[PDB]
Amino acid sequence: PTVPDRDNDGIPDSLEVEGYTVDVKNKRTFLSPWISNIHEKKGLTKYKSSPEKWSTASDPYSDFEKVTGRIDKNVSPEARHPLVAAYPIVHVDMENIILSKNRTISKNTSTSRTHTSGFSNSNSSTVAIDHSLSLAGERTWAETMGLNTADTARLNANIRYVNTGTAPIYNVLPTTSLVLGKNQTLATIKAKENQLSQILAPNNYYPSKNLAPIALNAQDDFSSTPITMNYNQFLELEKTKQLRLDTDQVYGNIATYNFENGRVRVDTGSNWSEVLPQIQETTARIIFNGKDLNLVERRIAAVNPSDPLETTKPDMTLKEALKIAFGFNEPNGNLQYQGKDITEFDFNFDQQTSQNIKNQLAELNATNIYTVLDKIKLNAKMNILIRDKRFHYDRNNIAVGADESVVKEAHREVINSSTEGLLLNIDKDIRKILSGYIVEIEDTEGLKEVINDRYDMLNISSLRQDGKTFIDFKKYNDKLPLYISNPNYKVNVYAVTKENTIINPSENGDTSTNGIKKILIFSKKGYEI
Amino acid sequence: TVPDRDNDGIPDSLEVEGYTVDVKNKRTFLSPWISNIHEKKGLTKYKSSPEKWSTASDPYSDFEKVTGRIDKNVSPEARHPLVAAYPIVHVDMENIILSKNRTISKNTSTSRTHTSGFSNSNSSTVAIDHSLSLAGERTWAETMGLNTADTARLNANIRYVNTGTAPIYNVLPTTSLVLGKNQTLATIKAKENQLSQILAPNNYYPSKNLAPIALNAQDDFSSTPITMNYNQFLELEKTKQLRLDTDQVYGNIATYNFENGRVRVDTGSNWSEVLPQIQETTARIIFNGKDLNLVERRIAAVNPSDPLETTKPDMTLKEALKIAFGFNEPNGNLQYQGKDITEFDFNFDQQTSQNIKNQLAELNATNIYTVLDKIKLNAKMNILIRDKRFHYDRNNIAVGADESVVKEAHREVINSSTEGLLLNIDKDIRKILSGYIVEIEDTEGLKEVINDRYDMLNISSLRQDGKTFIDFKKYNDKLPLYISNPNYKVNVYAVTKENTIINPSENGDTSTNGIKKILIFSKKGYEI
Amino acid sequence: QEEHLKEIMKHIVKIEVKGEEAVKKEAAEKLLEKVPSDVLEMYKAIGGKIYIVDGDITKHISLEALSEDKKKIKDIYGKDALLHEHYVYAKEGYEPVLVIQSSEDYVENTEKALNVYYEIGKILSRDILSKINQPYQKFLDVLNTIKNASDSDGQDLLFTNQLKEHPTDFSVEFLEQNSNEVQEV
Repeated sequence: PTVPDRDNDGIPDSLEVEGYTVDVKNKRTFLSPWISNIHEKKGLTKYKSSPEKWSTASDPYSDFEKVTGRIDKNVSPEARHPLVAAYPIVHVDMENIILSKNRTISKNTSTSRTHTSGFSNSNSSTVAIDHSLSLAGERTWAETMGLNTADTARLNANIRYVNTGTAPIYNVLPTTSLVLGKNQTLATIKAKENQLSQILAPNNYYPSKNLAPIALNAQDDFSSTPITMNYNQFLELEKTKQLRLDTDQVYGNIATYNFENGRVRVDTGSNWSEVLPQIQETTARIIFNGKDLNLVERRIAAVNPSDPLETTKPDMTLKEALKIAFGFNEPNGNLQYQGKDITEFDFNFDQQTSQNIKNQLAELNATNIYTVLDKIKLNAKMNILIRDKRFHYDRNNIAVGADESVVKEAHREVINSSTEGLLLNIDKDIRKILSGYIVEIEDTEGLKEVINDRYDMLNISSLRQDGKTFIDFKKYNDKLPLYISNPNYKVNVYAVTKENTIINPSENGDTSTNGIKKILIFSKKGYEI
Repeated sequence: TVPDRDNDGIPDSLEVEGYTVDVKNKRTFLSPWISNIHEKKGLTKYKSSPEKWSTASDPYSDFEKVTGRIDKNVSPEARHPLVAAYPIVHVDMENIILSKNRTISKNTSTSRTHTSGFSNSNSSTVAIDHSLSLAGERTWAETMGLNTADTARLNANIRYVNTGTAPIYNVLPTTSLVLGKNQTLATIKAKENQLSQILAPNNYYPSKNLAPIALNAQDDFSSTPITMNYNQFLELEKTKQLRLDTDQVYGNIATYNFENGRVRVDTGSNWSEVLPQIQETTARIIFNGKDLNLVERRIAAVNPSDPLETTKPDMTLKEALKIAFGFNEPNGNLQYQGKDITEFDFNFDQQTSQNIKNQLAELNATNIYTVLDKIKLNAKMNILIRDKRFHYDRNNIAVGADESVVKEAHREVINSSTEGLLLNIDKDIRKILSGYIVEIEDTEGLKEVINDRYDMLNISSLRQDGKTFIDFKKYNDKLPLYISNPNYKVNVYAVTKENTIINPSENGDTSTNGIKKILIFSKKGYEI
Repeated sequence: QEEHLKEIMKHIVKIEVKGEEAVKKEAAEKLLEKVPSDVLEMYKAIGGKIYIVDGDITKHISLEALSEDKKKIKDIYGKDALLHEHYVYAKEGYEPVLVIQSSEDYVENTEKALNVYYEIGKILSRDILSKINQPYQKFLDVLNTIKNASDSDGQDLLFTNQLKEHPTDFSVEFLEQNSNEVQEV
């Protein structure tokens, strides 16, 4: 019969255009054409794909292997669907630094994978240094380090690699350059040779959390102080406490599946540096900060009107994409993510995409995309950013704040209160937009006494091993309990989000919390303790 | 002509239903499992996947494994198709020596480690002997002329241990020594073109008959490669332990060639590409039964989420234990050479835990020991079975036990004299006993402890006939044992590792006063 | 490599869906096909004919009213199974009847077909040949050669316990006195 299959991809043509599905028969797997009534009760997904593309996604794994499972068992589940490109995404995570001069400040850092706006296909991250004073007496770094106008400081950091993509990397590990400010490139981390012999499966660390992080300085003779830095640099650093880590996309080769004997061997001919360009020009990009307020990027295959071959791909409606790319489902026919309705999200579009969607929205005579959601056709190259509508954001699309009303509701559950601290239980996400707390005591006649009355004395909030947050008063106190001038005196507690924080002493070096927009967070009388 | 999709020699139906190969006089043929004719002959009932050239995913085909056309070195228990065959190399440190860039040469004992959120990376742990070989060597800081501005030199001897199930051939793993939380002292070089020998499973390299590989090169690579400023030595004194983390970059793989039966190493296939699959499609079982040492095996379990992967025959936990370790049912009761399955604890990761709480609900049971044979394994669960009788430390190494067990193990006095005891105790106990306290009791309640120093306890040896022999003259005055009264009681206490002290106290007390000691023996003076 | 793709491709991708119930009918017919046709003609001539039910074999008009007591059956492996769970039963009487439970897994596996073929032979030996006493010396002659043979586990394969304990060689009298034992073998 010689059933036609031009794409030479195993599945025959008619099947590919209309819909098929794979189903395990007791112990034997066979491929079948989609029957609407007998498969639906079984929870099987209806796949579609292109009869003229060996890999609709265009990544190196044919349409056939993905649904069948003959593939590196490391490809994330979410990537089995034939319409989601599987490729790696490497960014750099810096855990902590230490400084001295070619009495050494070794301070811990926090990093977030970043994304800013006219945003382009290149990954970069952003580290943020804690500003709080671990030591009381180390006011003014300029003096804690004997830094002179004609001196130079030495930098020695620790970093870890994060794989947030959908595919494994094998041999190489990417080069990435640290830069302060707008254009000041401090250093480019060498590509160590024949040393990253391990694998980065998606959502894994290298080296794992249980091992020493790769020391940034070689500790060898390559450069005595590779991170030299004139005085002026130190100044920018002192005002901003921000560093940029730009990383390129030079990955290794790719691991392919062999039919002859089922061994997965790393082929030295195919190299990710040849495929990514294809992917980035034929797919729709969807950005979501849902899981843990971190930017997860996925790519979906959409049609491109201008190109004959490209109209072949099955039409993809936006709604289903969300269903298959992230895990959205329909408990009641309403798109939702664990309770959170689709309505709790913002839609932002690049100028191109904006233009394209407004047209599509015109022939339908609708104003709320949330209604007509299932009727928006995706074309190649749109860039879509899905951010939580409830939080305020900065220029680099990092979570930075939120509306005050949310802040109170997050605290309406007081599990316990005493004179030694609070043991609260808050949703893991909020404590990513709270920089610290201001504690104050109020005299029966309206006075106000703030205990930790210094800009750099806020890190007083710990977390118990049961996920219960614990605030310690004796930390930035005098290791003494809390005294109260009146069992009728109210005790006020304020919380400070990052956006509303100060990072340097003011003009006259003010350390008081005066010019900080402050929100009241707690107020119980002396006897209610 | 019989279908065969996986193209693995075995036809489809056979793979799904159960088969076994059995030699007819001199010729081997493959046959479907017959219950009555094979059982009396002691053959195992195989199952496998019709769609995996190697159900386990290791580089040996389903067909080859059971028939033996394979590197004759894979340990026996791994010939069964549902048992992953792969290597596991860790490092053992036998003895160290110290000096300053008056030489502290102490014998060491090392252990392969495992901690909890435990990840797929092998690591070990050394423990330094604390007993005082020399009387006068109080305070190492002075036995070695170390000054605040000095540096000490470290010089070790090493050997390699293969506790896995498959051979490594060319490469030998790189491995970095690390002290404390993050102060990496050194990375052990990968000697080049020197491991031309083979490390078969359950063997040492170099073998027990040869000197172990000296760690320092003795060449010009670094004058004193293992330098160590003063500050480390201080930290070293408080913890007296190091960790040695090693990665898994092994060599190539030896494959079987059908044409002439020669086993040749192909330079294309490399273990560093296979391990991720194995580590991601199998169930992990941790067992300390054999010699109180952790033996690791990996078993192939189904993962609902994956079409192809659901093809593998379902494995129930009881059955897993049957093929992986050697448990059997003389009377239908699970036991390992007598020790019933019920004497062990089961601990699970939070992920693994969730799955199992569900599993116990559809059977309406609370004691897992009954419905044990009805629990399905899914991919990526990690299971750890430890002896319920012993106490354990943070790194899941055996460190102690309840005292009550200890005494019956000692209730057998084979002989007693004025020079010591010669017992014959179960080889396993002497891994949770740090030493013994000898004392004499005046008829009026006094107490005289012979070896009354924290670092003077290793006085109990073992004779060549497996009889433990305790020597008094070691830390005595090379003099026999005196007794002031045939009515004076002689008390002996034993001290388990967990209950030991490793350094002098706050005010540098050296007496064994504040040490919890357990009485193990107390006989009359005349009787001895 | 391009060669291999074809063979795997054909086996997994079933081009069209026979249907939900067609497969059942198609499976049974293929099964009976492998038995030599001439056997089927002998069965019809002696009366009753095999009819394939679909549900629980335990509950059918023809079989419900008879042999409730004989709930104990022994499989090919000699293990006892309750009838309700079992998927094929037959009964010997004035109206020789054989009933087979429909299923979709007769081509794919083999353990189920073996029991069916096992049932065809007992009808053949006990109900068909018995009218002519066809099992006789030739069958007895091979039989006798099996008992006396070098450590031949063949015995284990075909003899029950009762037979493995008859000390001397088999005699034409045993078949006469015991004729249930021979027919199973």
